[PDB]
Amino acid sequence: ILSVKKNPSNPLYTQLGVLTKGTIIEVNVSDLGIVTASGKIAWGRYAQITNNPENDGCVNAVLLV
Amino acid sequence: KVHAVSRLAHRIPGHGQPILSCQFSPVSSSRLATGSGDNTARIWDTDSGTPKFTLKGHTGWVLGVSWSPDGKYLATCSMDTTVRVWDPESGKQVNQEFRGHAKWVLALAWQPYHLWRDGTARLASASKD
Amino acid sequence: PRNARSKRALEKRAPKIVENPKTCLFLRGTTCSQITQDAMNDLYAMRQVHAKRFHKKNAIHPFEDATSLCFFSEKNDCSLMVFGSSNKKRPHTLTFVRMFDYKVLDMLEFYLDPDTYRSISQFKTSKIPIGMRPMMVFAGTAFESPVPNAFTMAKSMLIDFFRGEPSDKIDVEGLRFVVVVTADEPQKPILRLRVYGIRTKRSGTRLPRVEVEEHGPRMDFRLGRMREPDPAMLKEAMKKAKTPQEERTKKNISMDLL
Amino acid sequence: LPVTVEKPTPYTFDLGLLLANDPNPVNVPKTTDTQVLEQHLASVARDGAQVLINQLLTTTTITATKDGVLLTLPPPTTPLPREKPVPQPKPETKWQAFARRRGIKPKTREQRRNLQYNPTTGQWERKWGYKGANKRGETDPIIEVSAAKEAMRPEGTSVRGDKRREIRARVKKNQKQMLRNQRIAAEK
Amino acid sequence: KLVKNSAYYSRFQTKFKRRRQGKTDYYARKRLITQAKNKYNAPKYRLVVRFTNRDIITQMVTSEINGDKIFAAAYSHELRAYGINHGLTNWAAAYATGLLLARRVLAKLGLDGEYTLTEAAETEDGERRPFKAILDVGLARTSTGARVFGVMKGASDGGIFIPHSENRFPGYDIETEELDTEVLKKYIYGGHVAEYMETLADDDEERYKSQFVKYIEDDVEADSLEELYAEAHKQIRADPFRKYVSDAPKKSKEEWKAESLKYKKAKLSREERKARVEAKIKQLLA
Amino acid sequence: KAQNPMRELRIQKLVLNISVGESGDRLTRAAKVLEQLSGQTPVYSKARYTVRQFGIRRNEKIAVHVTVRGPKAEEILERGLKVKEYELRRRNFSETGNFGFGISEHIDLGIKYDPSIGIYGMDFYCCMTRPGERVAKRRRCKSRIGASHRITREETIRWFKQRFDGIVR
RNA sequence: GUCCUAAGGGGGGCUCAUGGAGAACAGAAAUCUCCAGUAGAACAAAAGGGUAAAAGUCCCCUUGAUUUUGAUUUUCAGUGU
RNA sequence: ACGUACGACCAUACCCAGUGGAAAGCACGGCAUCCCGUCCGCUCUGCCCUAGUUAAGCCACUGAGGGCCCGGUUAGUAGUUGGGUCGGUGACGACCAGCGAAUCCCGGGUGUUGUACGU
Repeated sequence: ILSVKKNPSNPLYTQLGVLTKGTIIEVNVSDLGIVTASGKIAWGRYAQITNNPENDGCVNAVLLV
Repeated sequence: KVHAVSRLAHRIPGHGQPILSCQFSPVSSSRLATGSGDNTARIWDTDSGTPKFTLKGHTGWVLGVSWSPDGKYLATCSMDTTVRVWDPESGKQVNQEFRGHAKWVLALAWQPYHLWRDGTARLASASKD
Repeated sequence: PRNARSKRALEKRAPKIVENPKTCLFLRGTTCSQITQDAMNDLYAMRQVHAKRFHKKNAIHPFEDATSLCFFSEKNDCSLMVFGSSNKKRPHTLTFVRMFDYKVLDMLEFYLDPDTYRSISQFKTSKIPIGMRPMMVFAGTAFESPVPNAFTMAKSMLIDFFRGEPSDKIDVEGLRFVVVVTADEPQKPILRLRVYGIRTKRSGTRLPRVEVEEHGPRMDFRLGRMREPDPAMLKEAMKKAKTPQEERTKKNISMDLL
Repeated sequence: LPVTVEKPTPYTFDLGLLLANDPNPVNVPKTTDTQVLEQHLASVARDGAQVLINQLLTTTTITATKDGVLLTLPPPTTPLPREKPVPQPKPETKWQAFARRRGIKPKTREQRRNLQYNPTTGQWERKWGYKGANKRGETDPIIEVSAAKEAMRPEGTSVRGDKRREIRARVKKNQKQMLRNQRIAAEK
Repeated sequence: KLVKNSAYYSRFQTKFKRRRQGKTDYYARKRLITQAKNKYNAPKYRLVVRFTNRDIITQMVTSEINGDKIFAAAYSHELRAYGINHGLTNWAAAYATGLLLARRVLAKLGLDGEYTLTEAAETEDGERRPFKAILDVGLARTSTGARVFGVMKGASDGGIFIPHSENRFPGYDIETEELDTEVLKKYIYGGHVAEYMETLADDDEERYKSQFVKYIEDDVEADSLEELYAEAHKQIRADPFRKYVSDAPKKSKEEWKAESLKYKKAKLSREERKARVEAKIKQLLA
Repeated sequence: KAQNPMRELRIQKLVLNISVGESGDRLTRAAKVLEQLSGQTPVYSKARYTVRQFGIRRNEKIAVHVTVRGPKAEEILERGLKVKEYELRRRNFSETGNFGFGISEHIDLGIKYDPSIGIYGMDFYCCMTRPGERVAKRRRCKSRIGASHRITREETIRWFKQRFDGIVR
């Protein structure tokens, strides 16, 4: 995880970095091997958390592509 | 000296499925052969970036294209357990398809030109069987 | 500025940390000879991309009053001016005017020799491409006076004229023309302006052998009247601003290579 | 032919401006022959161009890119006057001085966005501007009207222009404050 | 009242000479030559494409302060040395002329004693860079299927790096955002002309004969045009500097000077003008 | 040099105009009338200014016109001259060599009357030219037509009299 | 008191005010045509040289209403991603 | 020298009219299947270069009326700064200098030119 972009409930929760469902996070995508049209390597993208991490013990997210 | 390629020369569409094999003609870079998953091979004129021929007859993905060393034949091997030979100057199949492989034909290798005998060429096809 | 285009023009004219390349306005007085106009045309042809041209006759004597010059500079956003004039006392005169904040910073008169003057069209050579800045050579002992004088101001003015657009990189194919100004310390000394095209030949080493061929124009100048800057205005104009990409060095703090 | 010139005093350079300074005197011959004068001047130009080319090809970083062969140039060191004074911070407005005194922080760019979620419609809408939330109900088919407000309402006016009236009053007050700040800053 | 008075004539400001002639868009020319993304002091080349009634003119141009410089030039009437004698303004001739200009540029540069600073300062890890030029269409309309883009396609296939997109070639579909390479190949080899000849010979035989009278006279069938243009492209790539001699009269330059001075009309002298003025005054008095 | 084939007069264009002065159904029906008179969709013109005396408004669609070229223009002008009995006035011809006339009813052109459409008149204006008018109309190298190539009022009157066997009074 | 897929940006086509001569109603003033028209119109500013194949005016595309990154500039930060 | 394509100076080149133009080239021209765009194949775009024509465009020459552009004269004069330097208490009247016009008048002119390919 690179950062926390937007927690939908509260900007204070965004500032505190809370990982709940629907939160937009920034992820390091160096492992996925994404090259832009100009040949540059994209290594940071946005993903949305799709689960309830406080209940699950883990963070599940889906890339916003 | 060969100079490094630095930019796009041409982008030619026409294949309806992913391109699985490609090979230049041994005579020059003017002729290119590609073989795709739309059960066709295609000859391209690379001077103008245009299609030249479409080779049809396979009922599976054309896994391999291979020019003859003298450049007078093109062999295609496909997922339909067959190998076909084509005349690259007319786009027509030479004689009939080659039958006898039970599973997918994966690779082709022409006999070298200086080893040809009995007035014919020989072609090795390696298959999944 | 209700219009977005006028807002863009105002922002272009606004003071900046990294300044725009200077624009030169070429204008003439009520009496201006054909030799002076040809000299002005040659200078404009050398500086086409960042110049504007006036075509009317202006009743301006710059060393008496420069209110119209300040008005023209404010209207056209031109900080360099070339003023052409002619007289019985001064037969062919080019007045270089450099301004600061739409007010006259300094002024210098050049007296052109008519007999030795040759235009660019009088040389049968391949000319400089439009917008290409040339290299520069200043030669002689007249440009190292310990006290600022007319030749020092002439060197500064000619640098501001042939400066062009600054760039951190240059193509090696863009070094084909050189501008040479020669002047010696001493009845008046002659400031000579020449332009040459550059040819390179193999010499058996890594460095090439340079050869020059005359490009034009051919100009002989005598320095005349001078208007020196106010010291406070000079300090304001010679102040240098730091870009945001120039880090202010902190004690014991640095950046590693990663 | 040599590629190095030898002079009693070495050249100085400013490679940001592609400038070579020659301290040595130009011994122009005291002749009336334009031709000998011209190959003397051309020889001086030849030495200057040669030493400039040598300095540029030996003391700068050379990089071969798709654009061409480029020389990394230093920033210019010859002192030249500016055309306009160095920009200075603007005088503080009344709001700016008040906010500095009271410790009021600037709002974040996410905080000041012209977007909000209307839950009644379940839609994203602009707070101000075209079809903004500050003009809500001015195009609705039905508006409830208070009897006292419609009794106190002047003749000719409608309830459909009240929000535009309030917006015009707010804009007028803000514009008056801005003009006062501009006049004070111009006085300073 | 008279609008065209002395005050109007004194106040009048003329346009540029080529603007008055209607030949040059100076608004476009300023951005074509005096505008650059980088400030590397590098020279810039433009491929000028122009069309007349009977010819196609392609030039490779740099801009200097005393006037433009033609690095190389190819004309569609030079395709007669390669075997094309009809349709010297059509799309296939445009493609062939662009290809000829590209091969001439590359052969003049040697990409098919004095030496340059690029060779003087070439690094070990340095590859050959393509020749770069930008298209200059002038006043022509840049619609889809225009022949200026055929000239550009011919030059880019010949080897000149010209920045361009493909949405102005024939066969491009706006809705699907795709290029029909079959239609593009047909237009390159002149098959639109061939289908016109077939359709005209089927429908309107008299119009067919009148329009393609030279084709039938020289026995250029519609089914041979693709082979003719392919052979022309191969011969252009083989020999880009083949000499062509026209059927026009041939004299030397001095002979043409004499021929033109035989028909030039001399300016009247001051003495002759004064004599004519005196004769007019005498005629007015009489 | 007056017998040069490139000086031969011909009809450049014919413009049919209907100025009803009112927007809506009347303009729509006049536009339909022009449509099946010519064979192409007409042009609706907007008012330049607001005139309270004429009851018109700025940017209000008040008139309709069609430009017709070629043999269609020739035959439509022939029908108009048949309506006007091949007779024109000397004031109808302009100094530049063009002419025109007007009709009050459009049934007599050869259009069957329809009760839902109604009555409409129109203005015919025929603009003449010689070959070489492209010199002033092309984009590249746009120039002026020469004075000897310009068309005069006597020339177009003579052309009308010779061509249609008409009378100019 | 009304109306608008907002303004802006890029590209392309076109040339304006006015005058003369013509065209049923139409008559100083409605629309159409030609010619002449250095801008005398429009749009910005307050030229002592703003802009004419445009900076004017109509079409096409975007309209996503204030993007991302920064070890750098200035200010702030008891909530220092 | 002439023509064409890109140009440079941007009226000595502009406004109006008349006469002429070998060669080639420009051009007017011819035709609307395809690409493309219009109320209208007018323009734009595509196809022919055959056929007609120099009538116009273009080029050259001439002509008025304007305009415009060079050079001299005005004239180192008006005007303006300096007790600057002599008188005048002073202001100022000369003188000395520094800068420095324009009107009028006279004479001449109405395009030069780069690169490439051709006639």
